[PDB]
Amino acid sequence: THTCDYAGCGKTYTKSSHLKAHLRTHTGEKPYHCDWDGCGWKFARSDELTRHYRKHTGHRPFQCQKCDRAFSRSDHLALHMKRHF
DNA sequence: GAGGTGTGGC
DNA sequence: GCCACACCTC
Ligand SMILES: [Zn+2]
Ligand SMILES: [Zn+2]
Ligand SMILES: [Zn+2]
Repeated sequence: THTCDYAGCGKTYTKSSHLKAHLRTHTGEKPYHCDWDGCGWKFARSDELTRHYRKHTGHRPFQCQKCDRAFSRSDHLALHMKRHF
């Protein structure tokens, strides 16, 4: 399958796209750049940039349907939702 | 909550 | 490659 060949790392992935992303941990490549005025943050993964942009926007797409609380990530909500039952 | 990351449908 | 789920660790 898709093995990392950097300095005997050996980590293996199921898709080449996963391997490509993992290789950035060795190269320091960060292709996803925040465009927020004044911010120069960059990230190795698109979804990391999405998390960063929500720091700028305060956007909380995941509203709990049993109380007022909202969250930036679905896993945060899923954990909270357990406390309603 | 936040960061890091393995994953898979499309 | 995009995107978001899901899990671990702090
Ligand atoms: Zn590697
Ligand atoms: Zn930014
Ligand atoms: Zn709630």
